Amino acid sequence: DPTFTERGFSKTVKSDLIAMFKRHLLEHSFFLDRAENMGSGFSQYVRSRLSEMVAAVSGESVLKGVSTYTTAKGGEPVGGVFIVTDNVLRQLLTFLGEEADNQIMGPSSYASFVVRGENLVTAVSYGRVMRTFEHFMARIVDSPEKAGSTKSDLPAVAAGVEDQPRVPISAAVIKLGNHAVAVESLQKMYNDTQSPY
Amino acid sequence: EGVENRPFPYLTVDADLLSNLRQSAAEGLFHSFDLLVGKDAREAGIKFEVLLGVYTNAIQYVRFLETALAVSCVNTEFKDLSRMIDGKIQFRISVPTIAHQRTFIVVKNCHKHHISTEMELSMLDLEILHSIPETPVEYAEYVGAVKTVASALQFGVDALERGLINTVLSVKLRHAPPMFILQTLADPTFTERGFSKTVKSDLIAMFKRHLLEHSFFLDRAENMGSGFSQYVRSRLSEMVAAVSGESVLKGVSTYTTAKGGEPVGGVFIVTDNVLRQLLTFLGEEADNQIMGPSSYASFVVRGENLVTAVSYGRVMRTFEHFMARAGSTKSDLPAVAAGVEDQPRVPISAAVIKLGNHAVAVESLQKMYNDTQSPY
Amino acid sequence: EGVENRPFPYLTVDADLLSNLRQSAAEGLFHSFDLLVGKDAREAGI
Amino acid sequence: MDLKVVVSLSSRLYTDEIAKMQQRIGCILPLASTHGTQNVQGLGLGQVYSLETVPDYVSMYNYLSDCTLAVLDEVSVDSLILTKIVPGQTYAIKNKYQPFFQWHGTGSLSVMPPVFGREHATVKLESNDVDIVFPMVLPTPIAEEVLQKILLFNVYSRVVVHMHLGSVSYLGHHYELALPEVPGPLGLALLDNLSLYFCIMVTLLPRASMRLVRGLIRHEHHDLLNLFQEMVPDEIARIDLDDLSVADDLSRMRVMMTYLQSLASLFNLGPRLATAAYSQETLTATCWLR
Amino acid sequence: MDLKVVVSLLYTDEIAKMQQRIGCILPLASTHGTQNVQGLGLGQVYSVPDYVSMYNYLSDCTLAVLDEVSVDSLILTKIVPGQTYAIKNKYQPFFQWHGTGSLSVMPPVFGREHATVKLDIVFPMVLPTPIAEEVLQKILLFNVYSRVVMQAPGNADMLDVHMHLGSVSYLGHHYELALPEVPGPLGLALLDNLSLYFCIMVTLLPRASMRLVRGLIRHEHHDLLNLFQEMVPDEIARIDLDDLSVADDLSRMRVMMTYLQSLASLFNLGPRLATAAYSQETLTATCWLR
Amino acid sequence: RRRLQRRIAGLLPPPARRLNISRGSEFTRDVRGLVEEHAQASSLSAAAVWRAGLLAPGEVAVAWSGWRPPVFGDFLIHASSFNNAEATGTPLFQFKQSDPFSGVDAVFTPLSLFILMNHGRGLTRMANLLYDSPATLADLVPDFGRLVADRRFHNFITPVGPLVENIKSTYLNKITTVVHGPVVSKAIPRSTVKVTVPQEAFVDLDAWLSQPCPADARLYVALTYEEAGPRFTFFQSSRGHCQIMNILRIYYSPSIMHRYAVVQPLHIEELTFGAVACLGTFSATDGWRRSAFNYRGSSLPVVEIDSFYSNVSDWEVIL
Amino acid sequence: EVHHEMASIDTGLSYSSTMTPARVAAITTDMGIHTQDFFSVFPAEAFGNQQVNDYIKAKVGAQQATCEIIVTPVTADVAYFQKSNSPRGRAACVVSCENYNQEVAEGLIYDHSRPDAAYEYRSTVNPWASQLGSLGDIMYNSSYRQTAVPGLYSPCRAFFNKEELLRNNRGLYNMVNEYSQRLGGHPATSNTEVQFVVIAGTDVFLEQPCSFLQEAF
Amino acid sequence: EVHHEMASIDTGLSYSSTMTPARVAAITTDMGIHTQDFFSVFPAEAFGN
Repeated sequence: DPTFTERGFSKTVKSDLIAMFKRHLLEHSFFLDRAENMGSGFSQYVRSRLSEMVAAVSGESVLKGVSTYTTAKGGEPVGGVFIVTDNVLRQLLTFLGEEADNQIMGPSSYASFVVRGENLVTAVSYGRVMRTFEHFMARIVDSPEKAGSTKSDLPAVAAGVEDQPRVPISAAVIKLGNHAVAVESLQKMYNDTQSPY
Repeated sequence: EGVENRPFPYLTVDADLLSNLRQSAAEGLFHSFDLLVGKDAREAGIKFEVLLGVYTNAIQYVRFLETALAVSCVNTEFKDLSRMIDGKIQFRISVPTIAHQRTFIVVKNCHKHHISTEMELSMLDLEILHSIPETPVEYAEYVGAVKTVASALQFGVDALERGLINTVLSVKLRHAPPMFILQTLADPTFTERGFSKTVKSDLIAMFKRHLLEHSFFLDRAENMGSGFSQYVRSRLSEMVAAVSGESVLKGVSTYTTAKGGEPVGGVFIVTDNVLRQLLTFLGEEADNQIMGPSSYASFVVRGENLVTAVSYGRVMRTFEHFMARAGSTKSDLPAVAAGVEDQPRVPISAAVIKLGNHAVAVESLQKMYNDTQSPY
Repeated sequence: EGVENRPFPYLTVDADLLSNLRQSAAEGLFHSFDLLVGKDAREAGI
Repeated sequence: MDLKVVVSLSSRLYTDEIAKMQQRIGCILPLASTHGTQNVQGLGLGQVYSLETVPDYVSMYNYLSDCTLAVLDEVSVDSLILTKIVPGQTYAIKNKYQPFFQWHGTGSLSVMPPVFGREHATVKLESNDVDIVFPMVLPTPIAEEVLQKILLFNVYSRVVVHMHLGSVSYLGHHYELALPEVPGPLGLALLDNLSLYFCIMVTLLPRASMRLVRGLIRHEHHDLLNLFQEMVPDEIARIDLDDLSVADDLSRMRVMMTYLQSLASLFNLGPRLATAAYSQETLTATCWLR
Repeated sequence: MDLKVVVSLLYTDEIAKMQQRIGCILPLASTHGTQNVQGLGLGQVYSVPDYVSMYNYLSDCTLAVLDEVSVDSLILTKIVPGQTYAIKNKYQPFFQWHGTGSLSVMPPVFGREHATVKLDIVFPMVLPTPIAEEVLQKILLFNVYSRVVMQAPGNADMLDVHMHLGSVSYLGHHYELALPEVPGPLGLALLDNLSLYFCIMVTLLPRASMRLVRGLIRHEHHDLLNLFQEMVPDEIARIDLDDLSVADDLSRMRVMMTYLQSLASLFNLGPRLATAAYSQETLTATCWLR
Repeated sequence: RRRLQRRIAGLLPPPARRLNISRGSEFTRDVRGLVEEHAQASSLSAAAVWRAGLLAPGEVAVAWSGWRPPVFGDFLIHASSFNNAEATGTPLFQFKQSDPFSGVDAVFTPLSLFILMNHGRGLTRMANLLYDSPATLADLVPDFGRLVADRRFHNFITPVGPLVENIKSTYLNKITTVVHGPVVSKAIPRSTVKVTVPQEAFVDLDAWLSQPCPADARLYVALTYEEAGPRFTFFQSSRGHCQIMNILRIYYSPSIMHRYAVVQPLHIEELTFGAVACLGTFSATDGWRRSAFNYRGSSLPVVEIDSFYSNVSDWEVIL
Repeated sequence: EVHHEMASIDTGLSYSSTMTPARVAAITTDMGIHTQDFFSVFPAEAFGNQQVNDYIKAKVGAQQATCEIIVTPVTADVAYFQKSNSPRGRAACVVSCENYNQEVAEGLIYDHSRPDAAYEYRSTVNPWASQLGSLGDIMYNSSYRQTAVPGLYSPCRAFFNKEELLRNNRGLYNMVNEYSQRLGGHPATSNTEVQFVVIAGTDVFLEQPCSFLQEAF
Repeated sequence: EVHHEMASIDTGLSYSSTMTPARVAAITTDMGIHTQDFFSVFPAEAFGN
């Protein structure tokens, strides 16, 4: 929330943020149990707090231009993913009414970023390899004056992740306003292995 | 001791340089050398540091008409504001009489605003900018220097544009009385006497009444159960009716709702979290596009004006309409819109809500202000 | 620090990275960073 | 180079202040910053010389020397254009100072805190509810005369003659100047440094010259001597008993001439202006910052 | 900008005499294009000799190196504080210059006939600053010591003030001087008034210092130093009068402050010219105005 | 008389003060002609020299601008009296030798000038690391102790400002220093130069006091006489010289009575408590960024006054 | 430097813009009790003796929300403190006296021959903060606050000063838009350790209905 | 002021360059007798009287 972190972190705002930390610990933590004694308005409370957890994440990935992992039925990008224990997952699915989807598209195999040949030369000689060497050549010794912008270089930030086959992936999807987060509980993975989730 | 061993492609030159070496390298004939015997006599393993790409933010220009704040302010590109010391507007308002005449000639004055930041440039990237390269390392230096200077110039005009939005927000906040005064003063049941003493005392009582009952409505929007949506609509609608729309530029078509011929008639400026809350209490919005002007209007000084401007000032807005001078509303209407008409009507992405017959647009500026590390 | 200041073809993405930035760097969220004000904001020489 | 600073007024301006300020065009004004646009606060000496009854002239000198200098030429409503003064540039400075000081040919100007009353060089800007005072500019000999008259009033406060000290005299006109009673610890600090210099002078003052001046007043009489009223001072009697020796006289002068440069440079407070080619028909001069 | 000044007027020996000094400087009258003979250096002031008026005249007008001498003109460039120049040590009192030494211009105390050209043109002396202040002291003490032995023969001796005054010393350079051994009393000599100022200020320094300490010590403590340095003077200058007519005391104080400031501005040598890299093989030096 | 029109055409145009730009990404030729300041160093071709325009009178123009050309004083010093690992941006001090015909001067950087003070009685660790023997510096001044003893050391040393280029010769080192002007290097990549002064020798005078901010805050040097050996401190301030003498007297107020208590002033020349000199001005906003200075072993803290404008003055005595 | 000028001009006759407070993000003042010392307000003033003066000055501890003290008798009923009123024991209303004059405004705000504006039956509640020479003006009015440090934010100064009492009694539209467009009611600071008062305009952003209404909660 | 840079680097590991003295031309100091004096080398030291 930028409205407290706007001033510049003097003494008299951190001594306020510590009291705000304590007030959010005393009241708003452990929010699944405040919904069971809520009575009737539990779905609104849980759907508020999940969206509040989402929007308070500065999710500015530099790879946010990569159109990976969209939802299957609609076509919206899946921005963000939840991880829960399996005991709370059914209560989350019943409290949030029903899923809007049962599968999401995504990359089928890992993108291959390999050492190319000019990369191999600078690998042997100095030992320092960049990501996209031919792209650096195109931006330096071919057209350096070309002012590259967001529509111009969006293939270069997506190292092959964008053209690879999109298979479905079975995962529960919920909808929080315009953002569509997909929930998953991998507790089945651990309980057959006797390690603590 | 000052020498690596990576498996270089070693050129196999056939000099007799092998001879008389170890007695020489025992004395340190060379200044930097590292003897490798045994298991160190190997082309070493390839080790490298991976540079996973460089990244930056393309600073987008936030054009002054690309934000919906310019529905609050129509504008005319005036190419010579340096030579305008003063601008006034005369209002002749005629008050009719009612059986059981008056004229309000009010004067309004303009006030100028100066804004200025300071970009900065080193003397290196001007002298290497004027000079010409011939080797491609100098060409690579030159394109970097012209990128820096172009970045500084585009930064300068972009900072000036953000300053224009800042000045607009400041001048709108300066002519902004609070809610708890214009909630009552707009209600004409208390200007009906004529502002004598005791009705003024009841007005300052009603200020205190509205302060502890109607201020901070959005905090009372959480404890009212499921009665929050109608409460928010009922507060913002009477805020809409609390402001005088009696303006002489209301006759022209500045901004439309981009889906009908509905005028938008207002703008809400909120923060980020207030916007994220309001678009959830007011449900689905109406639209996500607003038709508005693509460019500023233009008002130059032609020669029939320019003769007065060089003689003794007093340059009129519309000398042609003055030199043609009955009058009606629709005859005087195009002289009011002095260039705001026939703009090619480029849409503007901004959220619009609906309060009865007004389709008010509501937008947040934090995406602009909090990229400058300045408090909203 | 470990920051290299050599010029680069800085790829431009559209994500607004700078949400509460200068307060973060004056608090030192980043491991290692360089504040360049004014004259040093150019591409350094090769 | 472009040196234009426009100062934005936070409110409007009434017509009487417009008429008053357009008379005050070409005078030297101080500024808070050196940036592009500034507001009405920080302009003028009125922030440190407030609407009060006890002045402080040396802190005004400090505020003048610390900040930059400018000249006001174009003034209108809501806005008035200033032109900065930076070392390396030349300017034209007009003579619009109402105590009408006739300027010498090619002398040197000096800025000055307003000694001729607060109300003399002041525009009341009640529209922005603040006050702008105009710092006086007058030539360097009159500057040193005013300054030493100020310090002599500050040191003869504790003794008593008043009209013969707190009123300057010029070829053009004699003037009166406003006198406080205490300049605070900064004026006392100026007197501190002055007495420091002075007591080390009278430690290291040469004794050949006293032996000259005793026989010189008893032999000759001049305008440079008639202030003694043909009477030898008592320390001339109790000092010239000693013999006259060359070596310690040279060793005294070799430090005396070092100290007097510092004693001159301590009176360099306030920015100085070495101008050139003043004309008595245009009332302006080609000036630059020294 | 444009820097040349063409002045209008010679014959072959005049051509050779002016050609001898084509690297020296002299002041002008104005910064215009064409001028006359009378507007050239030190002509209208030095022909009774008096030092303080000539130093005031040298700080008054600007300065100029000369470049070429024709039959009827002298091509010369005035110096501006912007850019740098190249001048020469072509003066008959030869003071050897050094690297990064500040050069001064004093009016000629070394006699008319050395630094002149008989047509008139009088060139000022150029010489470095420690030599300048030391020759100032060693001409001033020579003046007062000559006046004393003209008054009283038993106070000093003539050879007593030539073992220590006829020679200046700077980095091993042990030069001599042309001291005027017959000044003549009642003024009428060069530097006759500067000694007459120095004696009056050294006479009024006790009346100043004691009055200042007694007036500053009542303001109890801004600083301890005004009473801390009460022990370093002798007690003879301490107990002098503590009582006089404050009209007379104030007049004496005002005259001593004015003469002190004028003398301290004169002991600062005037237009200080700064060198960068002197070359004795070429007798030239990079120089610019400061 | 029509040729005078062409002459006034060749003489008229000033540097561009205003420019009504429209957009930033266009990069018009007119705004380039505003921002293009001519260079000083170019490759050696007559067309390349003509585009660089170095043959123009006084200031550079392709066939005035508020900018000053710098001067470059040259010095010669013995190779042991200087360390070639000195920084580029460091101020220097000339000591005038006593021979009448000299040729070879004697320059002291403050690191070297420190060991003229310490020997005879961190920072001193580095000053003994670089200049290892004081005996190689104790002789460039012939009579140091007598000259301190009569307190005429300050009028023998004139500051020459910062260093630029050190051609590392074998025996007689030739250095170039800027006595006056914009301090900028003579290199083929013309890199910026920042004047450095060691941190322990340099106390701020602004934050020592702990609204009027000008642009040019000056840098002052100060030699002071202590009975524990004289010291060279440096001072940053945004005040006038009238203010600098008073606030320096108040700053040195303990040391004056320290010297008064330990050594009584028996003669008349000990009373001079050192002097000051303006070394010049710089930018008051971006001033005095800290940095580090490595020799092969150690690291002293050091300030970096960046983009300095050198201007020496004489000595004004502190008292 | 990039310069830009623009000249706006108001077109609607009445008010064309409203500011409404909506939410309370953080009560930043750390609202407790910490009264400031008068000995930093008046460091010069002292009693006759020195040692008893230093004894008291050491006993109270005279060396982040600032309270002040108005002295009142014990006979004030709690009903005056129950309703939100003016803290000086007198209903300091701004409009039941006439506008653009000084006689009847000073009569309603300081004279006690007319009763209180709120209650029908009493002149005041306390006579130590409502008289023309009370304790409240001798603490906080600017006419007797000379040789006091500016830059302290004594909060009770806004409930007493005469300049605000004349500034509010202009025309009501003039009062409200000069309240909005100029934020100078000599207010507090924003984020400092102790509350200073602000000097430079359009830098920090604060308004107060306290100087608009002269009441308190 | 012109400038020119050259960058040498030795591409032979051993000595690649030698220098003899070939012939004498003149012995420009005479192998004579003029001894130095310590009164100029050490002028500071002196005797009792």
